[PDB]
Amino acid sequence: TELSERGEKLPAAQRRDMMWICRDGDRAKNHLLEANLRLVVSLAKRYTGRGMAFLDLIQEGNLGLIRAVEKFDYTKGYKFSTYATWWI
DNA sequence: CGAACCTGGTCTTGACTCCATTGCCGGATTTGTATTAGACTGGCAGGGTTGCCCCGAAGCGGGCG
Repeated sequence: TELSERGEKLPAAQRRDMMWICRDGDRAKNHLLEANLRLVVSLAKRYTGRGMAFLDLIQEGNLGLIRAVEKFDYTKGYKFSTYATWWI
């Protein structure tokens, strides 16, 4: 995005693997969200029975899981559920 | 016989009062958003009941290419 405007006609290999990494990041993000959907379901099974329906609670948990996978850090050496339970 | 008078109003001038009406201003309360790092990973859940009728769809016996 920086080198698109006012930038450079990059080499073909550099632009091609730049697009490869740009696709791989979104593939990994979709893979991580689809991995932890089950954790969202297992947490949201207990807030039912009052007011809201079950599937709306599942969807709001999914949105919180989106925020948790956006703000998750790996260098703190903790597991992902430890951080994601707060946001969910 | 005229004449004051006395009193309906008709109206104005000037001072006074008084309360809306914004306008800041300082603070109070109200409302919205962001962030919490050990690990946690696929629901509880509640019932099955009539009678009659119409009609549309699934499936099976039965011949056929």
